[PDB]
Amino acid sequence: MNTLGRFLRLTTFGESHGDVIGGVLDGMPSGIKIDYALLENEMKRRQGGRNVFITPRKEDDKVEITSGVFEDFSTGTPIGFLIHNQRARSKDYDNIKNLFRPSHADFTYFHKYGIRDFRGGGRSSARESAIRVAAGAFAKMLLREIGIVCESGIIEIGGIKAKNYDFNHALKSEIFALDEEQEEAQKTAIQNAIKNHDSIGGVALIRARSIKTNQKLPIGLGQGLYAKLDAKIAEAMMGLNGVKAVEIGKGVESSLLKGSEYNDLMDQKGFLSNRSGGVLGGMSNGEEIIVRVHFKPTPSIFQPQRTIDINGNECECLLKGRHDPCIAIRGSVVCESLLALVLADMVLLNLTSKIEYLKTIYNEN
Amino acid sequence: MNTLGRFLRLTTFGESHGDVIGGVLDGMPSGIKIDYALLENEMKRRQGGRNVFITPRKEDDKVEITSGVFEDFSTGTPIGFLIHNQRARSKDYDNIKNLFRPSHADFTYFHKYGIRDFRGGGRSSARESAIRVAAGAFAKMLLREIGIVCESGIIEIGGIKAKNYDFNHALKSEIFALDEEQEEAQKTAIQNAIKNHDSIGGVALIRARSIKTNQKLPIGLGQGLYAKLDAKIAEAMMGLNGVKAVEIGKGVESSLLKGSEYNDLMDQKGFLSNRSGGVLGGMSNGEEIIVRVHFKPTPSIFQPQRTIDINGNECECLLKGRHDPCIAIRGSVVCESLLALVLADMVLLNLTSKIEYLKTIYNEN
Amino acid sequence: MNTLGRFLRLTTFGESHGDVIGGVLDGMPSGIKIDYALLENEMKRRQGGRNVFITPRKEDDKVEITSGVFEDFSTGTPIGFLIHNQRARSKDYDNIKNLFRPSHADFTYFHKYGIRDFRGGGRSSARESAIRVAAGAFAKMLLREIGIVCESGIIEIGGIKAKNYDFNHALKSEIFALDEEQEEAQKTAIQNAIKNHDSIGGVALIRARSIKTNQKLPIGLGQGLYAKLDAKIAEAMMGLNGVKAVEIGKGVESSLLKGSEYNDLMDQKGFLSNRSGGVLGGMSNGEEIIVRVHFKPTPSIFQPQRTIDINGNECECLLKGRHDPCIAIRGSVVCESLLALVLADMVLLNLTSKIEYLKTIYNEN
Amino acid sequence: MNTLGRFLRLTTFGESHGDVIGGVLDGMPSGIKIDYALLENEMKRRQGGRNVFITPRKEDDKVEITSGVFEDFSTGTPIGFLIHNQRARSKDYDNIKNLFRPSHADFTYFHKYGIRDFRGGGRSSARESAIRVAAGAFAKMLLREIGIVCESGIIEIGGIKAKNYDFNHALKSEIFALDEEQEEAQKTAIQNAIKNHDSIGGVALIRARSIKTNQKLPIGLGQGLYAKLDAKIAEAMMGLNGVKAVEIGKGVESSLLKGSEYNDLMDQKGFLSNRSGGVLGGMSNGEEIIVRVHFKPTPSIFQPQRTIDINGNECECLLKGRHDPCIAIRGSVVCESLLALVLADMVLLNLTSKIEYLKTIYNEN
Ligand SMILES: Cc1cc2nc3c(=O)[nH]c(=O)nc-3n(C[C@H](O)[C@H](O)[C@H](O)COP(=O)(O)O)c2cc1C
Ligand SMILES: Cc1cc2nc3c(=O)[nH]c(=O)nc-3n(C[C@H](O)[C@H](O)[C@H](O)COP(=O)(O)O)c2cc1C
Ligand SMILES: Cc1cc2nc3c(=O)[nH]c(=O)nc-3n(C[C@H](O)[C@H](O)[C@H](O)COP(=O)(O)O)c2cc1C
Ligand SMILES: Cc1cc2nc3c(=O)[nH]c(=O)nc-3n(C[C@H](O)[C@H](O)[C@H](O)COP(=O)(O)O)c2cc1C
Repeated sequence: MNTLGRFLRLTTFGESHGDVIGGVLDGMPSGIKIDYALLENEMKRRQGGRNVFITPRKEDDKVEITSGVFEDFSTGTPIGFLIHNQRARSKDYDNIKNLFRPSHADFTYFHKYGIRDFRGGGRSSARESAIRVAAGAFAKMLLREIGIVCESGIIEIGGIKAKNYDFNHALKSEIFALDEEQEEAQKTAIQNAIKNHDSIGGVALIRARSIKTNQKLPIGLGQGLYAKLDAKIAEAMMGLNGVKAVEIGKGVESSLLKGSEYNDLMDQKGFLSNRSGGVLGGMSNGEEIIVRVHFKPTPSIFQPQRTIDINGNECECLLKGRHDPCIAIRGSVVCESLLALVLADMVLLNLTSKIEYLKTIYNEN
Repeated sequence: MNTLGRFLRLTTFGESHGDVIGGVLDGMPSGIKIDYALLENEMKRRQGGRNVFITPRKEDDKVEITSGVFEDFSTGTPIGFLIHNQRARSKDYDNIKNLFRPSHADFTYFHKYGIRDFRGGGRSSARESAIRVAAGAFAKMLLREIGIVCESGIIEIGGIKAKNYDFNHALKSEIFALDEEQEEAQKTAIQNAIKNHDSIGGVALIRARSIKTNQKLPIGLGQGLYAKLDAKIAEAMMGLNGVKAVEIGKGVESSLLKGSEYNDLMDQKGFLSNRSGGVLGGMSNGEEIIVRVHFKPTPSIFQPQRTIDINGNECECLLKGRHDPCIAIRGSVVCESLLALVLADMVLLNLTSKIEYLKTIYNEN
Repeated sequence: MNTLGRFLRLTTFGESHGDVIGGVLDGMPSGIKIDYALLENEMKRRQGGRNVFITPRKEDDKVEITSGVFEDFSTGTPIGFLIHNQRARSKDYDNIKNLFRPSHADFTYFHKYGIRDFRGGGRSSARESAIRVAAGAFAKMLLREIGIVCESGIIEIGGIKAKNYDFNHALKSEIFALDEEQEEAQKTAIQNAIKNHDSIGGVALIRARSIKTNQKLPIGLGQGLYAKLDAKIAEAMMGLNGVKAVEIGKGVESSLLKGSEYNDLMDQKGFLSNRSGGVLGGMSNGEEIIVRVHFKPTPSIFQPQRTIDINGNECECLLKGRHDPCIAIRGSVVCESLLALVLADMVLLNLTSKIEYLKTIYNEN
Repeated sequence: MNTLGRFLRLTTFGESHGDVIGGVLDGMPSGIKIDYALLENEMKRRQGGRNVFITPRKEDDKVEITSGVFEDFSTGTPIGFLIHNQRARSKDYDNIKNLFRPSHADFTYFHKYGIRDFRGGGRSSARESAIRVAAGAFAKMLLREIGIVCESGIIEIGGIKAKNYDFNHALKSEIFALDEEQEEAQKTAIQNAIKNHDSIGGVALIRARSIKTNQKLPIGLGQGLYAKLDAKIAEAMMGLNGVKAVEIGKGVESSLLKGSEYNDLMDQKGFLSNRSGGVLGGMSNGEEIIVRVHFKPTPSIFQPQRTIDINGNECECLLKGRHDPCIAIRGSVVCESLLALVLADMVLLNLTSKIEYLKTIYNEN
């Protein structure tokens, strides 16, 4: 299944080893101003966005919109887009690429499809993230039209947890750290990983909120029993390579509380304590949507790992070269994009809820 | 969305306060013997978790299969079923019917649809769970045809964690406890909650394994990038009311490991470890599928509560009659049913993976 | 696939030979008053309502709504319903339940699923049509809210065609004849069929229009390239048992015209002609939607027919008893219901087309 | 909706005015040899059958496969492809491009999305058709693996009907004529159209048949009640620009016949006739699948037509230059491609029909 979403549907060209990757976003309402600045910046953030960098022009990826846009506005038809990349021949980063690399999908792909494909280029992921982030930017454009914003950051790296949260600080942080007081410790954990040719796990925090201060998000986003808002958020997040757990609000701490301790209350607007994480009974309750995504440490490490080959014979896996020491960092940005895509889809699906909605659109126009 | 699944599709009649709830399971291959005993037992286990400790009643819900079955075998057409329940004459065990109880979707439903609905009967959920378990039994029947089995149990209640897991023991446990050494402490936690008219959270462990002792599950279950096995398991589980987090394999503990520690190595025939939880790259890798589901404490408890009504005014929540002290217990069984439904859907979808599959079915027959 | 529709989704219990058939319609907006009189009348019309009848009460099938309705208004959740058919004794009408009846689904079901299972009792159709007409009544309630009405009638029987169309006259006609001038000839063809223990084909005309005189239907109903309005109308109609052809507007006669003769010109108020049949570019153009559905003659006829049994041996098929001499008559009503369902689905899907629809509903209502 | 299909899913970039169009075919089983010659010839045929042509690798066409293929074999992942066109310097044909061309989608797109975009390049048409024909080539590759072939030809042009059908002859005919004895007269109709700056309609005949030694197609293709084979063929064909009617088998002639005249009898050797057109009860019965598609005359004609502009001001539409005099000709090839896509999808969906299928792939593995 290469499509994400129900009304707002993102479909991808899938995994490939070519110089061009593509995707198409179907379901965008017409009349949405295309924010090229946003699209470009999203693509920049996807690349870790550290301290020093060169003009992305002659550097990396560029998003080419092939359809769905006219004079800088969405037309309402499918928005197709391509992303070109790859330059300069590499080395190897792997000897006989005929074995199953630990924690990689090589093993499952081989058995499900039987074809000995697999090649370099950051393998499975990486490419897809580009498509997801590009698509996420359009979803963000849609959400802004109704005052909704999505943000994220890193709350934990190698077990070093953030105590306070500053999303603005995460933005200009080399590791998107939300706690400047824990940032250095987190960075040191990363440096040690690179030093020992290893990798560490991390936890990303994603949030959705109304742009207006103390203004609540729409109440009721989520569709029926099998398309609940938290269920779809979990689906998108868990579907991200490297993700092994997803929490909503209080999450795993919820199982440790008593009703008297937990149990939220109301008044006339939106709840106070956000233990629900913005989702109650499968639907948005108006509070900020809080999501925690747990990433396992990066699979590829410059160390000798025992494994087997396509024939089944025991062999050694030694992946030379530099590798991402913590995928949670780049993963946080992708999770942010996915939340935008899910939320935008729900905003559109919700338009069908009350007959008054139909009357206002059809009988008053 | 009242349908779960892609090929094996479960559709529900949705929330209903009448005497009958219906559902239909579409996509069952023909020729599967209908295990009435299994279905009956599953429905029995569903109740286990409230007023049914060693000597559980049975004078409840009767399942009527209205189609899709002929001579005790699936015909290949939709299996429609009706579940008849309820009895006696409602007295108390509740309060006003013009208020959205504390931490209830009743609030969200009003904003989404704007209708003064709702009543008693455990608000809902419990009803849909009957549909899920019934459908789950059929899914289990299909899975058995290819040697797959799904099991579950309680690994944690009120922060009291199980150390060793015995699914055999959980079956005959009043609280489905997987660890007999921690069972008494877990029960006491519930006892105190009941005595205090409170409630506590819990964690269910669900797993799938190949029936044949020392056998592997099919490798490659999971579809494309947007219908990965872990993503779909997460979608189903998080969609259960009360669930705030879902873990696969090492789960939330994965973000605290290093690559050298996490990576599952391979020997001669199989992986040396299963931190992946049976899912690698979004596809089953043959090892046991491990899922952890976290339930927050039950909202409605005898203890007086507060929140809001339908007009954002004031009201009382003195809900007479006892209330479920731990939804995780009955929730574990539903999670087991959902895993069966997801896996069975995936088993059907995987038949399309290799051309040799089509040739075998069309040309070698 | 037991579900019809994208958002307004009708799911059926499928084929069965029990005393109860069910279905569920999801996607209905909340706040729609349930017109019970309309529902009852639709069920009455489905029976081909001919000369002389009695109170539909104790006579035949009655629709039981089990969910989705509160205080005579849709709740926005799934509307599940059950229909009860025969009960008091029976008669005969059968033969050798081991052979494939010519022009019946017997052969294909046998090969696709294998399981024999084939008796009498209207085999299929009759039941499913009931589910479609009941569901269609709800769709008609939705359409009425935005001023749209669907109607139908018989324009041909045995090649005897109508010249003028009077839908009011069709409602009171024993054969739903649209042209009273050809009605007697059409009725005679039917009488000859009965006399000769044979059947005859027919053609139904289905139309959708605005209830307010000459006002245009919404323009733009239909979705993207692969869910066009004429495409979905064709899918729904051709899917009806006995249908061999579907035409939109000028239909088959379109291929006989020159561009100058076919092209519908326009003036400020709208189109000057409607050869397009209300659908242009796969979307409603505001004019009346015109559909023609061609039915093959009824399969069951009381005449010896050469066929084979499940063992492959030649045998005689002789279906004793009376049979529907012209399925197009009852079919016309089902087609009317199907058009209502497709259009209502399209009315809901169209809500996401323009950003101003979202802004109006979220930033202002 | 920019996706066609349930499992073998074709998603398109949608309408665009750029020099690049794209699509992705998801669901292809792995291990299918990519027939580049087939793909290339298919792209050739979609442009017509002129006796005088220029060698490929130039002018147009050329499908760039970006993913889903490895060493000329399908990988089982999505097959994304791109099609390029347009260069420098052209003819002309353009004047006041802000009005609604009669019989074109201009009017509905404007009302549905409110954005004017209808530019040149034939508006699109050929654009989408290139995506469908390309995708159809892959579908044909799949189908060939189990002995299924799809063929097509023109049976009527401007009212001139073919009496005999020779598909081999259609392949080499300039207008894909199935009856060489009527071809000259059919060409004359087109000639007269061009001369008069007009256009004419036509009818395409599409057929699917088995090349297997039993000469029979698989029996049982088609899914449940709402995804029947004839329903999906009708959906695909009617969704094609210019199509106003679709017939299966005896089609519109079916309604003029009596049951005794229509019913397809059987004997030891199988069906004695095929008025059903190879689809019975919504499923393939093994006989050849017969489809007739009726096209309205080409919308664009070099003649004065009264219409209005996007603002409502009445004006004259005069489309200068030459135009396709009969879109039915190129349309026939697209119809062939669409039948292949639908059949291939059905071939995959049918794999879940019998439990014996699952057992053979999972237990005998
Ligand atoms: C008496 C009672 C029984 C419940 N039964 C179940 C159950 O069997 N399974 C489950 O997952 N949740 C169950 N719930 C949870 C409700 O479906 C619902 O989640 C809750 O009332 C609202 O809290 P939440 O929407 O924040 O989860 C139950 C709750 C109560 C109060
Ligand atoms: C060098 C390298 C780069 C990676 N890039 C990303 C990335 O950008 N985003 C992401 O979410 N995961 C990324 N991953 C994670 C892998 O896609 C994933 O861990 C692996 O293929 C399968 O993990 P799973 O079995 O848990 O699904 C990367 C892994 C490696 C080794
Ligand atoms: C006695 C009789 C009654 C029928 N009733 C209906 C009906 O009410 N509506 C309908 O659309 N088809 C009706 N049919 C049509 C059959 O369901 C259908 O022809 C058959 O199962 C499959 O043929 P098909 O390939 O044309 O669908 C009826 C057929 C017979 C023989
Ligand atoms: C110059 C011209 C070329 C066309 N080319 C094709 C073609 O190659 N294949 C096709 O199926 N339709 C083709 N069409 C049909 C149009 O896409 C279509 O008839 C019309 O613009 C939209 O109205 P309709 O979709 O309701 O028929 C063509 C039309 C014109 C005017």
